[PDB]
Amino acid sequence: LGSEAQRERRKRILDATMAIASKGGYEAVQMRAVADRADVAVGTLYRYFPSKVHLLVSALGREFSRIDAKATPFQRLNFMVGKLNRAMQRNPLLTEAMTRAYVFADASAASEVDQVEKLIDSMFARAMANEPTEDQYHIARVISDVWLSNLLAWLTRRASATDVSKRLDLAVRLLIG
Amino acid sequence: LGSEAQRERRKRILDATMAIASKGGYEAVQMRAVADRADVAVGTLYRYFPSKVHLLVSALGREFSRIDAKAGATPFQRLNFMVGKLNRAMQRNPLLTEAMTRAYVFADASAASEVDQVEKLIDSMFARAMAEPTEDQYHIARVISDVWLSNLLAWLTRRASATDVSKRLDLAVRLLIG
DNA sequence: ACTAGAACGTGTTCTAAT
DNA sequence: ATTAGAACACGTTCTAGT
Repeated sequence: LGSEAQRERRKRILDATMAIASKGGYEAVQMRAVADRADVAVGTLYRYFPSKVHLLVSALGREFSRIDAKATPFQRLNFMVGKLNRAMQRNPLLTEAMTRAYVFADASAASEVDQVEKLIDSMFARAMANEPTEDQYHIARVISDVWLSNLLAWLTRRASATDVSKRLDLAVRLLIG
Repeated sequence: LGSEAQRERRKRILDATMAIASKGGYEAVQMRAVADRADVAVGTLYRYFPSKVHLLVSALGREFSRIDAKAGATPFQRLNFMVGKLNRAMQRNPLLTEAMTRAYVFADASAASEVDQVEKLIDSMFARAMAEPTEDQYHIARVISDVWLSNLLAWLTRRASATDVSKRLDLAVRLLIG
């Protein structure tokens, strides 16, 4: 949990982190900069987040939970996949920071990276049924795998956004056949 | 291409990368150590490979090429065979897998041509396993590659066991073939 | 516990000298 | 084009003070 002061500090830290990530991407999210923008000390920043990976991944978790607050299965899956497709193109640098930290994480951040993962799959399952079944969760997991792979292909400028939408529609079509 | 001594320098660099990564993993393959083991200066190492990511992904491409130089009844059984080879080699040298895989996913646009070079190969290996593969077999192969990378990351992060990865990959295979 | 600043490790670049 | 090494940039840790 934590006190109100600690909650304020944390919020300021993650807000600064997502700001600098937005303007400059992963390499711009520097710990001295994130600490300076949140008006914290660096040792405070590392007290609240043990590594840069933990920081960006926790920001990704907060953002995806916030997005979690607010027809045919291919239609609802196309709606979610298009929402996250346009959301990927919305801020490419922020997506670069959060995604790259998500995949570069080591075992020390496993728990964090797991939560995010388990939540995202959950959304993909909640976007297929208005409670889901077992097979819906499985297809959701495979879909999320293809979305991560194609997201990495786009962020590294080896696949266009049209290519991402095409290959993920190919994945959903391959699963719903 | 380069001179003959330049080719030998590149090979020695990549062999040093493979050895250090095998013995210690991603944090162990350090540029000074790689340069010293390869008997080159760090500036030379950076002339041959512009970044640590380019270095490790290049070793990855070399390895998967040598594997390309070298399987069942159903394409279900052939796909399961290649998946099993990938799992067994994965646990065979987990620190080398951690090094090259984390360099692969952490990679930059600077190394796009490298990351694209490996991916298209691994896809070409999953497709040619099911096969002259169809375009449908190629799309299935690509989805399989994606779930294999996801579960590979989960296993290297100690958030999935080997049996979890095997179960999820076979599950994906059944969801894709039938 | 928060702040300020020093300091250490490692990826990456720069210098001097061939 | 290569080498030995210094120097720089950023993640990370540690010390002293409030």
